Amino acid sequence: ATYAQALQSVPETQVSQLDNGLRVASEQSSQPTCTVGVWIDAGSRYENEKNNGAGYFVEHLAFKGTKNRPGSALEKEVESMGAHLNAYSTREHTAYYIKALSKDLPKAVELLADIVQNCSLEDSQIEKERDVILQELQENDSSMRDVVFDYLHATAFQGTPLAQSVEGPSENVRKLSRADLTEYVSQHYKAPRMVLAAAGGVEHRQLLDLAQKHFSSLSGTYVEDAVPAFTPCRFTGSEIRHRDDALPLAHVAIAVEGPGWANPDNVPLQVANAIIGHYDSTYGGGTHMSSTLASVAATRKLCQSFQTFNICYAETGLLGAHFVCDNMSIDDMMFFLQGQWMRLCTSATESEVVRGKNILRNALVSHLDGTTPVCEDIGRSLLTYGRRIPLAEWESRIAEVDASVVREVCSKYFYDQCPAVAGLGPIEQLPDYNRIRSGMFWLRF
Amino acid sequence: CTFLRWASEPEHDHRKRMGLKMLMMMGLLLPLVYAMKRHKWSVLKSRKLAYRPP
Repeated sequence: ATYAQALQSVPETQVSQLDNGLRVASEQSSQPTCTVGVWIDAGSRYENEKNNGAGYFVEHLAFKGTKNRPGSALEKEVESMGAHLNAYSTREHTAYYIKALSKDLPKAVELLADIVQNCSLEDSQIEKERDVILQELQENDSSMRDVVFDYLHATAFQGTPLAQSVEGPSENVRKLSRADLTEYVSQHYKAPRMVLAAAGGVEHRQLLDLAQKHFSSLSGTYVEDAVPAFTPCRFTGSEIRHRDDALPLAHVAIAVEGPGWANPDNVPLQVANAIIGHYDSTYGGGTHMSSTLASVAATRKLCQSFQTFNICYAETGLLGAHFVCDNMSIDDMMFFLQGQWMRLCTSATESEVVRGKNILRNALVSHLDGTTPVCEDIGRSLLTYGRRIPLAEWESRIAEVDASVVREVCSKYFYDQCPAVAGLGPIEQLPDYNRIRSGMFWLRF
Repeated sequence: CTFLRWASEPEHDHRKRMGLKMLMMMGLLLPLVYAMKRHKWSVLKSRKLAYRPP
């Protein structure tokens, strides 16, 4: 059984749609466990300045209490069958998923319905929840990686809702109210933007019939008429520098405006990104890794944690790298990393493009291992794309991209485009924005 | 007297002609080069610093 035949097997993602709008989508293969969760489409993108941070607060208070399950009794149930309930809230999507045995599927969907529909939002829990977020804000302040990406979003998508952080400024969290959260739930937790998902020992008929008799109460209308629309964002190539010499290392992130979810250019660009690859000081590959920038970094002990990213929102995304090096390496690294991009924009070789395709294939396949990543893929794909992309289609797109395609797409997205650099800590060798934009084009070309 | 002035300064014509061109193109180079400077120096002129001590 070669690769292609295994890809064909690929149990399907049967998708349905009950009347109110909620679309169920399951993937049953053999496993006795399951990962059932909903994927409400909400986040910092659908949030104005006045209520920026409401979504994080709602996700905080979701598991605290419900009208049906009074208080921590919900936790008592969830731990009774050993389920691991969890929730994550990105800038675009906010999801709740339960990891539990398949036999306990009927109870899990009922628990999800209670959390996502009949949430108390009780005031005292709001007061107690307020302290947790504020402390969480300081913890994320110490999260020397996260603050850099927040700086990236703030300095790239200025003015637009995308610049807003997920947690929210530490002034809205100190002025929020039950009123503000209830509008967030009413205006965002609606059936059309809700993807019930499951993976494992979950019959699709089971998920459908459970959804009809638990989630049909979800409405599709929007209060009087107010429908939160989509506000397209603009990529303002800029620079933010939070110079703080006390910090040992100097996180730096540089990205340009990459494509949206629907744009097929994700497939080539990712390959190009896989060309640059990732490295950590504890890798062990050393000066033998095929990625040129990794080999240079390991040879000269330049960075510690450089890695590329492809953060991609609905209409626009960030495409670039984030490297963590000492104070007297940044000036060098901005030379090499940029020097790599231009190479991909001018002299990409099919020899390395094959390696990039293999790395992308392995990343896609390995990421889709285990029920929870499968459920995450289903919930995210039904929203971003509108359908779960089968691995066979991914294989076809990866087969299409070659050296010419990678060169063309990199030239179309990387070459001569203003970056969105964002520093932190003892960044002083970090070349001025004029220098960074200077590196964005090669005088040989 | 005109002849003697020409004898002293034979280039009197061409010099002036050359000057004319220098007037025109340096009336063109000077703004654009200035336009280049403000172009490449605007990053420093719109810095908008901020101080956030603990």
